[PDB]
Amino acid sequence: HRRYDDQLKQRRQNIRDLEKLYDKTENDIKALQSIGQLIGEVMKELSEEKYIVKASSGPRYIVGVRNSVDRSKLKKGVRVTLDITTLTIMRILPRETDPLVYNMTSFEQGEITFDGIGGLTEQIRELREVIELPLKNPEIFQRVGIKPPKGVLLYGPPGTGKTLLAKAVAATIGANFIFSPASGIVDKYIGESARIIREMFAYAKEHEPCIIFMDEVDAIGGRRFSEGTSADREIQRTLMELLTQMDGFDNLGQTKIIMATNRPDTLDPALLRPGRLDRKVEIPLPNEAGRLEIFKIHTAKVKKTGEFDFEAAVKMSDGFNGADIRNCATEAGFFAIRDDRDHINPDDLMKAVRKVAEVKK
Amino acid sequence: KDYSQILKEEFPKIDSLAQNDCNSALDQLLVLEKKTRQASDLASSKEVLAKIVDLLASRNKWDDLNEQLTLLSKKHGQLKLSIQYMIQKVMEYLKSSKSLDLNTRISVIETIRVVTENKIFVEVERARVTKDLVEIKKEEGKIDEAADILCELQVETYGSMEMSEKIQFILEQMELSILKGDYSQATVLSRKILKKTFKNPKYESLKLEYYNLLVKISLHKREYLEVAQYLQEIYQTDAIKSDEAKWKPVLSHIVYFLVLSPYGNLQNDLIHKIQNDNNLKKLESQE
Amino acid sequence: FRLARENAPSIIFIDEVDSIATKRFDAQTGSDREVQRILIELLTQMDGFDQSTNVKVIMATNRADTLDPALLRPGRLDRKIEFPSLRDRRERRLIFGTIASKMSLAPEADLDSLIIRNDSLSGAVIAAIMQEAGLRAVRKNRYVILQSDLEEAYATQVKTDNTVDKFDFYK
Amino acid sequence: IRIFRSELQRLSHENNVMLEKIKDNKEKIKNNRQLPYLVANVVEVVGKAAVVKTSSRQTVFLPMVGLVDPDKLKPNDLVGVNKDSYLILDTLPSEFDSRVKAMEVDEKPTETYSDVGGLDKQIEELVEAIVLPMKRADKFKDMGIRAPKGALMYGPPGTGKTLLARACAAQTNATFLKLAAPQLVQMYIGEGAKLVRDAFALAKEKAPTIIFIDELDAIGTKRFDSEKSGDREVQRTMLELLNQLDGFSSDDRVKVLAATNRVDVLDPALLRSGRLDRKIE
Repeated sequence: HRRYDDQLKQRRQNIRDLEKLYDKTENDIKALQSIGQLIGEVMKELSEEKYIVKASSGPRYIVGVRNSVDRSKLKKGVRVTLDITTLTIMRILPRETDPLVYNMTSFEQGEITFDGIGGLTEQIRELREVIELPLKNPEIFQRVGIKPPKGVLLYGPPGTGKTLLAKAVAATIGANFIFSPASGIVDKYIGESARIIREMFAYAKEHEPCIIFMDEVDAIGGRRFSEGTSADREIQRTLMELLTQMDGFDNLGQTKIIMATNRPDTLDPALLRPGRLDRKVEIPLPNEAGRLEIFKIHTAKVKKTGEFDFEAAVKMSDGFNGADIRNCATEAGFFAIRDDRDHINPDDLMKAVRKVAEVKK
Repeated sequence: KDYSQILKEEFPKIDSLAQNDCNSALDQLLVLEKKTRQASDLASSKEVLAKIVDLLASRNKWDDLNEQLTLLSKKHGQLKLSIQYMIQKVMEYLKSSKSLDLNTRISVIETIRVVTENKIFVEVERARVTKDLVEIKKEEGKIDEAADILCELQVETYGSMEMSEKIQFILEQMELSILKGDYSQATVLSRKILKKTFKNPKYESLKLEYYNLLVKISLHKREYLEVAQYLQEIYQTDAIKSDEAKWKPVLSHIVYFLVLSPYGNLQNDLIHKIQNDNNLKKLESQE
Repeated sequence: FRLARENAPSIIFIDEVDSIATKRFDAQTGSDREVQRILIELLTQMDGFDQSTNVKVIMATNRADTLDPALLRPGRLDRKIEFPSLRDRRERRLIFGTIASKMSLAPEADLDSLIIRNDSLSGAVIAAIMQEAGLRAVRKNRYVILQSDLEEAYATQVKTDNTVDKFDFYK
Repeated sequence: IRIFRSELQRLSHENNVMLEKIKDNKEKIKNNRQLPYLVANVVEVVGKAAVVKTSSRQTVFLPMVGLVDPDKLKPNDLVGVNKDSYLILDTLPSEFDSRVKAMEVDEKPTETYSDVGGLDKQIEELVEAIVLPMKRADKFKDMGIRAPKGALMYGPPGTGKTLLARACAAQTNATFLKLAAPQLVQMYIGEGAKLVRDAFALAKEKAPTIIFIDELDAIGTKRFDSEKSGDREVQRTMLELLNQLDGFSSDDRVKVLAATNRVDVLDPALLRSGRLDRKIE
């Protein structure tokens, strides 16, 4: 009799799995009377209740209204609910910015600790002074009487001490980090382009700690003095809307302006204005003091013998960057794979240091 | 740590004069400063360096120590918060002497770099040093130069931060304009504070001060309309918090000033009062 | 442009008209025609102009050499306002005392070193004098701005070329 | 005790009432569930509601619907709805838009280590790049060494390259995905550049594979001159390739390999532990 006691309890738990599933589908069976409503937004007030609303799902259709809601939330700049057939306003939904993958990146801030590409104290901390100042007390710019600088410029080799600063420095600030790819805003067919980015600033007005990072964009750089382009004439055209955010009604001091480029070529001088771009962080080849903090993280990853001298390897570095430092133990560790040991001799590591200097450029 | 051997350096501070400690013992002070510099904030402790400076105060003359603190502020001086205790705490010994050291303290005021431009120290204690210097200048006959010291100095410490420490500075500066003879000066000096005190829980004697000095400003102008407005908030203050002991004699001059103005939009509601129908008959006569 | 006829005190400003400069055909209707039908209507909606003469249309642009030369015909675009730099010592001094009036400045700091040597600059270099020198006081936590920080920021302020030096002609 | 007599008969009689009701209500749903419908895209994951934008350029609003799971809610999620009522029925798979616009699939080609020669010096160094992290990650995670996703080679064919890259797919037994470099550049704005993350999303989700680039010089003729502004999609394709190797990492299913006849462009930014390692002449 006790054999079924434990089984019937599992059957009752299965009945709930055999019940609550279709229970949500039955509400959709009775929902055939109400068709899924389209998209709409209030534009300009016209009559008492009914206003002018253009549906983004098609041509211009002015629908009716319902008394279930009032005109407090019916003002301009809010999403509404319009029926397909009856053509009325059902209820008031909250304004939706469509947080797509390119609208708001699912990857935010980072899972990584402090700079592994860093080690320059003067330049890295120089960026944090124009960031953390408005975050807590913006009382310094009040006595000076100046607008908070958003300018950040990065020029040099991409991906080496340059790209990863976004996923590292901005991750520890505790602010919203939205990755903004240049290949996601192209929109090859009827490009929305910069109009997509305009919808992204809605998070800045809602959430103050918001950081926007443009990742290695040389595409908008060339101004094409000949102007013989085909699809690139729209690019200089869509760039002017991006300049409006640095020009027109939008003034915040929270969202930071960061744009990176490979080379100081024909790049548009207007965006280079000393008001638009301020901090310019070069990617030089510093001494041991600059690469010291990189070697510590570089050492903690590799498990090897406790006898090593990295001071002589600093002089061995010529034209090497944060990415080339990883190459050192990467190639040196390959020689120990067939040796059935994870220990890396200090001379074996220096052999890979010279090997990167041969493949340079 | 390395602070165990410093106790052996306190023996010459007793017998030998402190002038020898300005050189020999200064070398040890430079060694402790070179252990950190700008690499980090506090490696071990910043209090020992401030304690040694305190021991060099009451020993030698104040002219030699004033020059020692000059070089310490030119470069680093350990943590920026350690500069606070290496100076402030030293001034505690001057409070028990003064006399001929008042003119010497003037050089100490100009010795620090935070009087001309605000660097790190945000507290109003240095402004109180100049504030106490004004009180000394008030007895010496200096007037015109008193108001200019406390004008832009209160903003350098806490601009938006702490209003309570800013209260005593605005009140004293407005009194300097009264003794100077310019009523329009102190009117502009108090602006940003506005009514924000009324938007905070009632602190009593604060609101009982400003309105006392604002009537003295209108005394030179002889304007009786603004005086009735400054007697308003204190009229409801003594009728709620305090008793009628100080509430009645103030009301005697409140309704006395209402006859001095051609009524008003607010004065029309000041006609009938519940609590003015008793006690003095002249309060009834004015009613 | 209909509201320009109704409400007389109205000013319509169109920034960055340089988005289109010379011409393009390519796909024809696709991703082109949008501004070519405007040019016909720029000859249309501006024909109803001159009736009220209250309409204000100001177009901002960067490079005016590649724009449409036919717009210079009277009735559409009459006179263009040139925006050079050509800032003399008398012109730059007026902006120096503008933003710095709200900031507390030490009397020992003066721009005469940067005023004499600099020639043919724009308002961007002037507006950043309150920026970079102001941020220099933030790094060191300085209240005012001394004359030294004015000369220290002069390197990054004026010369923007980080590649090789500047003015290699006479070196 | 005696309750189980009428309880077992009642619970067994409800089999068609509860479980089969899922498929009983599908009489009119299956006709709408049939593929001749209008698909859609999920743009959002008061109460509980969401927003769905159809591929017809019509954005529709719907309340809380149990036809989808809470973990299935994703932005830009390919799905499908009814032609009128707009109710999610058949959920389309992942990989929005297209997949690696050109493809050649070969499981185990005849080309092997025996059909190639003189490359055993580079193949000896190639196993420590691709082959080894594909299987055993133990020794690599202990030393924190992240192996690259491929290498670079240039030279005349028949000695290597094409026949070499195909031989690696036979030994490792992985999916062979080949997309030519001149097919990356397109006539529109970011048409092939958008396929960069697309090619990596398909490779990451479905099966291990090695992405091959045929004739890199097509997207590889730039140098440093000022004509790079002629095609802006070329440089973005390269920059999107280099910076996203760390975000798309932590699996065995994505490998980036490039090859050409000759390399006239020297790029110092192509040297990294995760980027191109071997330069094979």
